[PDB]
Amino acid sequence: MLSQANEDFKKIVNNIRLKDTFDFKLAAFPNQNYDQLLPSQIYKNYYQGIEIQQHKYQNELDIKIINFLYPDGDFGSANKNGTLKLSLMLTDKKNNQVYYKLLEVSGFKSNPYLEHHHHHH
Repeated sequence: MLSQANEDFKKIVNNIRLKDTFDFKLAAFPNQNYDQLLPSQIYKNYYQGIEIQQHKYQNELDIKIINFLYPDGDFGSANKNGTLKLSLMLTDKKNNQVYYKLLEVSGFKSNPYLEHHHHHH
């Protein structure tokens, strides 16, 4: 019930989600849906531009997407787990500083038992 504690501030940052906290949009994909767009395809837009639709107390933390990363793994596996790390830089509205936070998200693609594809022998 009403809590502006140090843990809550950081909790807001670690509880940022591409549906709960911000609905994003890619410059080349104006009608994009993160529940179908492939990881490598979304990544192609980080220089072209990304739009942020806010939902949380953004007067406290600024949401800016830097780029899209994997869980320290191969792009091949990326198709089986279908998860990306959203690299966001939270700029202080009250200190003008900047904090970095990776967000482990899913929904793009998922081949759990459908990955046995070989390029060659």
